[PDB]
Order: sequence, then structure tokens, then C-alpha cells
Amino acid sequence: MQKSNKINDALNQHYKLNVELGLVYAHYAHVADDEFDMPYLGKFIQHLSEDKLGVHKEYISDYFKRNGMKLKTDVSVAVKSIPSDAKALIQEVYARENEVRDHVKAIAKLALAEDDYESFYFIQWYVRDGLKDLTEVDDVVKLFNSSNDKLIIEETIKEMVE
Amino acid sequence: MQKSNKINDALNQHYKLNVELGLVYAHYAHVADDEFDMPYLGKFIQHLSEDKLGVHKEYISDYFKRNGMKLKTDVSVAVKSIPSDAKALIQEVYARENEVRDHVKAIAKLALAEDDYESFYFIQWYVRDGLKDLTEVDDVVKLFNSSNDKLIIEETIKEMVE
Amino acid sequence: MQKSNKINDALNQHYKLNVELGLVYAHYAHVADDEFDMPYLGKFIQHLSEDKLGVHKEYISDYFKRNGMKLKTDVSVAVKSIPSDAKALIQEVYARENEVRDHVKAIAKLALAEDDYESFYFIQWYVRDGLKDLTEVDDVVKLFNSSNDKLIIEETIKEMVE
Amino acid sequence: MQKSNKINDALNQHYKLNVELGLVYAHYAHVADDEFDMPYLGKFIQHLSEDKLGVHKEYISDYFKRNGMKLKTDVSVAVKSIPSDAKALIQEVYARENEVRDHVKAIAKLALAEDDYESFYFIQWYVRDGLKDLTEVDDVVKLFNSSNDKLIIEETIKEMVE
Amino acid sequence: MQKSNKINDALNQHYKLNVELGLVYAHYAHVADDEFDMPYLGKFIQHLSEDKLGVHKEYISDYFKRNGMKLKTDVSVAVKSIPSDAKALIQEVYARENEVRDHVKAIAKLALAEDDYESFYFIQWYVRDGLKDLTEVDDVVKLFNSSNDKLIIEETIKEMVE
Amino acid sequence: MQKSNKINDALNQHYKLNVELGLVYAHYAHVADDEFDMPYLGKFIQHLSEDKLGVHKEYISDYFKRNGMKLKTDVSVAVKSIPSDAKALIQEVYARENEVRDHVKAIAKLALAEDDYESFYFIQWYVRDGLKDLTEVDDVVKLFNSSNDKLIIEETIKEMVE
Ligand SMILES: [Fe+3]
Ligand SMILES: [Fe+3]
Ligand SMILES: [Fe+3]
Ligand SMILES: [Fe+3]
Ligand SMILES: [Fe+3]
Ligand SMILES: [Fe+3]
Ligand SMILES: [Fe+3]
Ligand SMILES: [Fe+3]
Ligand SMILES: [Fe+3]
Ligand SMILES: [Fe+3]
Ligand SMILES: [Fe+3]
Ligand SMILES: [Fe+3]
Ligand SMILES: [Fe+3]
Ligand SMILES: [Fe+3]
Ligand SMILES: [Fe+3]
Ligand SMILES: [Fe+3]
Ligand SMILES: [Fe+3]
Ligand SMILES: [Fe+3]
Ligand SMILES: [Fe+3]
Ligand SMILES: [Fe+3]
Ligand SMILES: [Fe+3]
Ligand SMILES: [Fe+3]
Ligand SMILES: [Fe+3]
Ligand SMILES: [Fe+3]
Ligand SMILES: [Fe+3]
Ligand SMILES: [Fe+3]
Ligand SMILES: [Fe+3]
Ligand SMILES: [Fe+3]
Ligand SMILES: [Fe+3]
Ligand SMILES: [Fe+3]
Ligand SMILES: [Fe+3]
Ligand SMILES: [Fe+3]
Ligand SMILES: [Fe+3]
Ligand SMILES: [Fe+3]
Ligand SMILES: [Fe+3]
Ligand SMILES: [Fe+3]
Ligand SMILES: [Fe+3]
Ligand SMILES: [Fe+3]
Ligand SMILES: [Fe+3]
Ligand SMILES: [Fe+3]
Ligand SMILES: [Fe+3]
Ligand SMILES: [Fe+3]
Ligand SMILES: [Fe+3]
Ligand SMILES: [Fe+3]
Ligand SMILES: [Fe+3]
Ligand SMILES: [Fe+3]
Ligand SMILES: [Fe+3]
Ligand SMILES: [Fe+3]
Ligand SMILES: [Fe+3]
Ligand SMILES: [Fe+3]
Ligand SMILES: [Fe+3]
Repeated sequence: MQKSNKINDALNQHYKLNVELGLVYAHYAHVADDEFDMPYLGKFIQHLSEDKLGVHKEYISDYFKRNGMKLKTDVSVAVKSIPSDAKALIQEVYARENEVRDHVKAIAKLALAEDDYESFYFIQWYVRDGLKDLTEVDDVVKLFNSSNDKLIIEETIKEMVE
Repeated sequence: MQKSNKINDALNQHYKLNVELGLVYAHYAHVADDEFDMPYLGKFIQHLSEDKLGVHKEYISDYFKRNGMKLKTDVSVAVKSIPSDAKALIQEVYARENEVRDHVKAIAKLALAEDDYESFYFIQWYVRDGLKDLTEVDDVVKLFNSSNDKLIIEETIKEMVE
Repeated sequence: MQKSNKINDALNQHYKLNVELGLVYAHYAHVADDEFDMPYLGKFIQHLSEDKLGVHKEYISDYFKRNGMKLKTDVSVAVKSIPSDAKALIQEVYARENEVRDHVKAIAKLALAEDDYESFYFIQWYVRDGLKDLTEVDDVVKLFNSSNDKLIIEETIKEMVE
Repeated sequence: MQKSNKINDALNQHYKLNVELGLVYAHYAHVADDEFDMPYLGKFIQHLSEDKLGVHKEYISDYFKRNGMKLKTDVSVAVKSIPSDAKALIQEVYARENEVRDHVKAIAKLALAEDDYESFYFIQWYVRDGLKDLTEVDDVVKLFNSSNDKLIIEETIKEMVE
Repeated sequence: MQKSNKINDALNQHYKLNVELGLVYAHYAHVADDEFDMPYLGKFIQHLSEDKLGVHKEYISDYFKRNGMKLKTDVSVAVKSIPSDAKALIQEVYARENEVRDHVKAIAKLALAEDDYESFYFIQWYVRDGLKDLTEVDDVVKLFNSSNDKLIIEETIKEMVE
Repeated sequence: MQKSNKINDALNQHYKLNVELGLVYAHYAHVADDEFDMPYLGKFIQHLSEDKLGVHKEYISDYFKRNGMKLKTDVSVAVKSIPSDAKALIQEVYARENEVRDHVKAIAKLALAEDDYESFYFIQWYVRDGLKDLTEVDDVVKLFNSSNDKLIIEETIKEMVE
């Protein structure tokens, strides 16, 4: 029993990702209410933000405390352009959640390659939240192709959030 | 009724500060438990982190949604050195909370100078949380000069957090 | 301790304003249900009317009873033209609530200039209700640009009122 | 089935009256507490004010919404002289409530003359509130001829309001 | 962030004032029951005494603990003459509560002049208690001009205290 | 049945003492938290302060109201030096509570000498509170000789106060 430097770096990068995405989603939530007049779209994405800045980063920090791995905090993120409309906004959220699934798959593959079975298990939670969080977002992108009425979409989002 | 660009920038900078401090405190919380074997010191500072990354940044974003001001997300923070022991760790937290009070005082002074009375009011919450958050931290720094026993200090912190 | 005649006049004018607006909103509420077939738009604006004719005017009268200021009742208001459709109706409500914020800012500025700190405090409630009432109205004007279906808008207004 | 222009005007005038009286009573309530040191006399007259500015004007507006009549809002009222003492103050309230009964009797007489039976019924509520509101006021004017002690009168008013 | 010696002295003087007034009101409460046979007048003024010797002085001491200011305890007060009757007794209470409002206004003016925004906020509580406490007293002085019967006045005071 | 001037003076002096001590303890409570970082020591001494400024002075004032004795309010107290550390602080409290017992014994001795049996009884409460209050303080001074750890002492004080 030891501590894989390779897994430590991949998990430090995943920590980095969840902080930076969460800050982007926090901004996107502001825009969804403010500029696009879709307050419940904003609540959906703000909950995504609090999830990414919350248990997604805390589980890695907690995991490090126990296996002997070192936490690194290096965060750089700037929101320099915003998508043009609400549909693109949530389409962009979806693209980044698809990238999460990819990164999560790389960590499982590497944990097995390092015979780090504690780290393969730890990541099983992330293997699923990736699909769960992606479906939630997908359920929302669906709405924008089923209605042209923002208040219809908003009402349907409200019950997803409630 | 309008929108002071000067106040917008000062509040965007305060948003920036509360995100960046919160990420630093999140790291400092990890270290307080992991390296210094003080789990409740870590819980105190993690609650500080969640407060700074939470209502401190959300109130500014919510305030902007109503007065017409623009949110900017530009975050750069790297935790490159850690203090040597728990006392210095919480001493460093204190220094940064003292800097918050200074920044908050500049925004009140400027709001009056701009006759932005909605913004002077908004900041009244921050004028006080600055003193309240500073006292909480001060109560903890006190302990390290009243006992040389980490488990005594930890037990006293626990009831502050409970 | 005394009684600023200047503040007394500005507060008597604000009393005047809240009575006259409330009578206009009472009419606009009637029209929103009667002519535009939007009963919940009418309930939103009738609640605005009862608020302006209620605690907005009573707090000034109560404040005068305590600091020694004289109440004046001079009310002249006639609703001679109505906006063309519901969107313009609530757009017009918004314009007048923006003018409230302006007037409220003048009273805070003057209270400080007169070192009337009891009157600066009294007005802090109005500094915020101005923004709160303006956001409520803004949330409604939003709907008319997000849907072309009056019954969709009405249903969304209903839950704001409920 | 139609819409009597004559009844519409008489009911628009009654709307006008109840708004203007209510604004006068709102002032008289202020004076009864402030200048005459009779806070419960003020509460009695403030409740009269809220009643006149409330269901008295709302029932006409609601009635118009259903029979097809047009609401007019033309309000002019200025409180330029105040009675000399509390007795005269409530004596003056009484005189105006006696004038309400007269106006209400004219509308019933006219509704029958126009065979407007929906409007004769609507006014039956007002035929009685006129007598009820007049008795409440009369019960108060009674007190001022039964005691010369303002605090005795105030205590008796309090239980009428409670 | 620092500590204004000028504000410290003005707040130490306000501490001094609230202790000394409270001791005077404690005596005046004794006299109101003992000599003037008005036990509930005494309870009104004794509650004023406990308020001045209580949260009025404790909030300053608590405020000092947090901003770094020094408490001074220098108290000199002697009750060498008593007013002639109950009316004058409560008239004298009123005069001193009017002087509190004046002193409180000086501290707000000075806090702004020193850009001490934490101290301007702290004093906002006192800006209002000054008016609230003055109205309570004013409500009592009112009674002595509305009745010549001490037991009527006493009964009315009792429900204010209850 | 009469009124002993000698007892009146001794009880007026005891009133004086309990006011002045209470103001000193109020200061000492501030110092115990602020300078010595012992918040619960401060709560112990603040409760002592509220007791001395409360029922200790009120029972004398109430006793005077019934036997015909005259209350005098002559208070002079200045806290010009503070003890060096917490141990001395509570040691000083103890010394003054020992002086209370002495003064209380003089009043009992004098009441018997004057055959003032109502006053001998009144003082029986004080004969015991003197010993009770002295033991509470003694229990605290004990702690400072049983531990050298301020946070241990503080924790033990907390349960005495709770
Ligand atoms: Fe990654
Ligand atoms: Fe979730
Ligand atoms: Fe990056
Ligand atoms: Fe293998
Ligand atoms: Fe998730
Ligand atoms: Fe629907
Ligand atoms: Fe539902
Ligand atoms: Fe539904
Ligand atoms: Fe439903
Ligand atoms: Fe800042
Ligand atoms: Fe907190
Ligand atoms: Fe930076
Ligand atoms: Fe200015
Ligand atoms: Fe905070
Ligand atoms: Fe506990
Ligand atoms: Fe414990
Ligand atoms: Fe416990
Ligand atoms: Fe105005
Ligand atoms: Fe409202
Ligand atoms: Fe006008
Ligand atoms: Fe000035
Ligand atoms: Fe409002
Ligand atoms: Fe519902
Ligand atoms: Fe619904
Ligand atoms: Fe529903
Ligand atoms: Fe009429
Ligand atoms: Fe009624
Ligand atoms: Fe008229
Ligand atoms: Fe006929
Ligand atoms: Fe009525
Ligand atoms: Fe009675
Ligand atoms: Fe009763
Ligand atoms: Fe009764
Ligand atoms: Fe009763
Ligand atoms: Fe003062
Ligand atoms: Fe009070
Ligand atoms: Fe003095
Ligand atoms: Fe300045
Ligand atoms: Fe008070
Ligand atoms: Fe009662
Ligand atoms: Fe009663
Ligand atoms: Fe009663
Ligand atoms: Fe003594
Ligand atoms: Fe006790
Ligand atoms: Fe002395
Ligand atoms: Fe003897
Ligand atoms: Fe005691
Ligand atoms: Fe312990
Ligand atoms: Fe316990
Ligand atoms: Fe315990
Ligand atoms: Fe315990």
C-alpha cells in the first residue's frame, strides 16, 4: 500500500475541473435569469454549480486525507464569451458534462492499470454521476426542441427543480 | 436611476475576492485536518470557505440582476505555500478577513460618494459580516495562546462549530 | 433635535406620490382584468395598489407622529388615458416604479445633507422596497417578451401572486 | 340587458366619494392621535378610512367588470382645515357619513326608476353599511357627551375597536 | 482597518450617559411609586432604567471587544433634587431622552466623517431606540394632559407596561 | 413603629456599594473576555454584575417604600487600574465579596441594637447571599490553582454558568 503519483495528478486535475466548471456554471446561471429571462433555467444550472463546487471537489479532498495524497489548488478560469441564447447555453453545459464523462473514464482505466483498487472504487461514484448529471442536462436540452415558448419551457423546468 | 460603473467594478472585485479566498480556505481546511491533525479547525475553516463561495458571492450576483449591473468572472488563485503550523494557519485566515473589512469600507465610502443609496444599503450586510466573521476567527486564534495542547483546542473549537 | 422643514416637504410629497400612484394602479388593475382579459395581471397590480395606499403612506404618517412633522393631504389624480395593451400597461407600471427609486434616492441624499439621521434610517426601508417592487414588476414585464400567449402569461403570474 | 349611463355616473361618483372620504379620514386619524392625544380615536377613524378606500370602492369596480360599465378615476381632495378638538373631529365624521346615506338613497331610487334590478340589489349592501357605519360613529360621538375625561373615552373606544 | 480614538471617546461617553441616566431613572421609579402613589408610572420608568443599564451599555462594551476599542468606566451621578409631581417627573424623563437623540446624532455624523462604517452601522440601532424610547415616554406624558385623575392615568399606564 | 435613621444610612450605603461594585464587575467582565481571552470568566462576572445592580439594589429600594425610609442616590466609581491577569482579577472579586459579608454583618448587629426586627429580617437574605456569592467566586479562584491551562479553566467555568 502506497500512493500512485499518476492517480494523484489525475484526481488533482479533476478537482481543478470541478472548481472551474462550477464557477462557469455560476456565471451561466446568472445569465440564464438576467439576460435570457429564464429564472428556473438559472436555478437548474446554479444547482449544477453548487454540486460541482461541493461534493465533487470535497470527495477528492476527503479521499486524499485518507490514502496519503497531496491536494493542489491551481485555479484559472475566465468567462470571456457567453452563448447567444438559452438553447445554446444549455447545449454548452451539455458539452462540458460530456467531457466530464471522458475524464472520469480515463481515471478508472488508469486505476486498474496501476492496480489501485481503492482508487477504482472511489471513482465508481463519478462514473455514474457523470451519466446522471448528463441526463438531467439532456432532459433540459430536450425541452428547447419540443417548444418554442420560453414560459412553457420554464414551467417544465420548474417541476424538474422542485 | 442608473448604474455606477465604479460600484460595478468594486463589487465585481469583491465577487472575485470571495471566490478566491473561499478556494484558499477550502485548501487550508484540508491541511488543518490532514497535516496538522486538527479536524475541527478544518471544519471551522471549511464553513468559512462555504460561506465565502456561497452567500457572499450570490448576493452580489443577485444584486446585479436587479440594478442592471454586469457580472464578470475572472478567477486566478494558486495555493503555493502553506503556513508552518495551525496557529499560523488561523493567523493567516485572520489577516485576510481583516483585509475584507478594509475592502468593504471602500465600497461604502464610494457608494455615498456616488449617491448610490441602494448600493450603500446592500453593502451594510457586508459591513457587519466582516466584523462577525473576524470575531469568529479571532475567537479561534485566542485558543492557541491560551493552551499548548492541540486536543484541548480542538475540543473547544468543536463546541464553537456545534 | 428638531424637525427639518425640507425633509417634511419631501416626505409629504412622497406621501402624495404613493396615494396617487395607488389610485392609478387601482384603475390599471380594473382594466387588466376587464378590457385585457388578464385577471391575474389585475391581481398583481391591485396588490401593488394596496401596498402603495397602505404601508407606504402609513409609515410616513407614523414617522411624522414621532418626530414632530406635519402631515399634508393634497391629492389630485385623474386617469385620462389607458395604455393600449397589457404589455404597455405593465411597462407603464415599471416606469413609475423607476421614478419612485429616483425620488427615494433624493430623500436619502437630503437627509444626510441635513444630518437628519433618524430620517436617513427611516428611508432605508424605502431604498429597498423600491428595488424589490421594481423587480416584481420586472419579473412580470419579462413574461410578455417570453410568450405570445396571454393564458401562458396569466398562469405564470398566478404562481407569483399565490 | 344593457348598461344605464345614469347609474354608471352615479356609481362613478360614489366611487369618487369613497376614495376622497377615505383620504380625509386617513388624515383625521393622524390628527386624532398626534394633536388630540387620542390614539384609539385614531384607530377607529383609520379603520373607517381603510373600509372606505377598500371594499367600498372595490365592490363598484367589481360590479362594473360584470355589467359592462366603465370605471372613471377623477380624484381631487385637499385637507385645508382641521376641526378644533376631538369632539368636533368625530362630529364632522358623522356629518359626512350622514351624507353617504343620502347619496346611497339616490342610487336606489334611480335604479328602480331605470328598472335596473341588478343595480338595485348591488346597492342594498350600501343601504345598510350606511346605517351600520353611521351607528358606529354615533356610538363614539355619544362618549364625548357622557364624559369630560379623554382617557375614559379612549378606554371605551378601545373595546369598540378590539 | 484601525480604531478611531474620536469614536471611542464618543462611545465611552455614551456608555457613561446610559449608566448615569439608568441610575437616575432607578431613583425616579422609586419616587413615582413611593411619594406620588403611582406604582405603574414607577414600573414604566424602572423598565427604562433596566434598559439603559442593560443592552444600551452592553452593546457598546460588546462592540469594543470586536473592533479593538478600550472601555472606560468613569461614573459620577447624584440625585440631589426630585421634581415636584408626577407630571414633571415624566416631563423630566422626556427631556433627557431628547438629549439622548441629540448625542446619538452626533455619533452618526462623526462616524461618517471618520469613514468608520462599522461604527455608523452600530449606531443605527441607537438612532431608532432614541425615537422609540422617546415615543413611549411621550405616550405617557400625553396622559397627564388628558386626565386629572391619577388612577385613570395609572390604569392606562398599566396596559402600556403589560 | 418608626424608622431608624441609622439603619436608613447603613442601607443607603449598602445600596451605594451594590451599584458601584456592579459597575466595576461590568468592567471586569469586559476585561476578562477582551484582554485575558476568557469569555466564560467574563460571563461569570457579568452575572455577578447584573445581580449586584439588580435584586441587591432593588430589595433595598422596595424595603424603603414600605417602612418609610428615604432612598439616596450618590454614586461615584472609576475603574482606574485593572489587575494583571485572570487569577488576580477573580482574586480581586473575592476580596470585595468578603468586604460585602463584613458590611452585611454590621447591619444585622445594628438592627438588633436598634430593636429594628423588620430590618434584621430583611437583612437575613443578605447574610446568606454573602456567603453564597462568596462560595461561587471561591469555586472559580480554586480553578486557577488546580490548572495552568486557561482553556481547561474556561471549560470548567462554562458548566458552572450553564
Ligand atoms: Fe479531469
Ligand atoms: Fe444533482
Ligand atoms: Fe483552465
Ligand atoms: Fe494489471
Ligand atoms: Fe453531480
Ligand atoms: Fe401550463
Ligand atoms: Fe407541482
Ligand atoms: Fe403543474
Ligand atoms: Fe403542479
Ligand atoms: Fe474587494
Ligand atoms: Fe457564519
Ligand atoms: Fe488574484
Ligand atoms: Fe454627496
Ligand atoms: Fe460571512
Ligand atoms: Fe456539547
Ligand atoms: Fe463539553
Ligand atoms: Fe458538552
Ligand atoms: Fe417623492
Ligand atoms: Fe409586496
Ligand atoms: Fe399630481
Ligand atoms: Fe455633513
Ligand atoms: Fe412596496
Ligand atoms: Fe401551484
Ligand atoms: Fe403549476
Ligand atoms: Fe402547481
Ligand atoms: Fe355619491
Ligand atoms: Fe366596519
Ligand atoms: Fe371633490
Ligand atoms: Fe317603473
Ligand atoms: Fe362601511
Ligand atoms: Fe376604567
Ligand atoms: Fe377587554
Ligand atoms: Fe375593560
Ligand atoms: Fe377588559
Ligand atoms: Fe453621549
Ligand atoms: Fe423598551
Ligand atoms: Fe456626570
Ligand atoms: Fe468623507
Ligand atoms: Fe431603549
Ligand atoms: Fe388588559
Ligand atoms: Fe382594561
Ligand atoms: Fe383589560
Ligand atoms: Fe455597606
Ligand atoms: Fe447568583
Ligand atoms: Fe466610592
Ligand atoms: Fe436590646
Ligand atoms: Fe448575590
Ligand atoms: Fe475536557
Ligand atoms: Fe454540559
Ligand atoms: Fe463536559
Ligand atoms: Fe457536558
